[PDB]
Amino acid sequence: ARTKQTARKS
Amino acid sequence: DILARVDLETTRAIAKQMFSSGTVVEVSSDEEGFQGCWFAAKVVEPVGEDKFLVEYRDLREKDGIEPLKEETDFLHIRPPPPRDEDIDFAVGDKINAFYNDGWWVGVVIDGMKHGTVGIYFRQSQEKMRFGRQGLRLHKDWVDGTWQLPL
Repeated sequence: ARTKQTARKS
Repeated sequence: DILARVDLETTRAIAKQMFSSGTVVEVSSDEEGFQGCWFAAKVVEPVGEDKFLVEYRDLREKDGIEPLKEETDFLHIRPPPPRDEDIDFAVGDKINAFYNDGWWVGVVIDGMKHGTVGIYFRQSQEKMRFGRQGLRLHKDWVDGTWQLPL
């Protein structure tokens, strides 16, 4: 798993 | 983008039928940096007539520990797509790649070699090899049916 912004691009 | 292809009345009814508490789903977002991404989640509970409180399988709150919970509407939730785990990608195929804990839309640019497939992402303009296990054919959920790209 990861946080929502560790998953966000750009 | 959205509604040109789906029917609101139908989509809402089918979401109400299918997405009850405990149901595994995928969810999307229209926030910047998330275009063409589906995240795995599970319905906590329906919210009113239009929305669903979901808990993400992989995404976490800021401490990196507790699962992220968000409300999503009936236009941004779908069932997990059926997956044909054994198929041969062809150059040009629109796929999803499991990347940074989401399923991201990409295009096959090179056929499988050594168990990897060459992929390109328009979102980031990056290309790379992906293990076959983290790839699937892109499918659209439309009015209660799965459809390949037109």
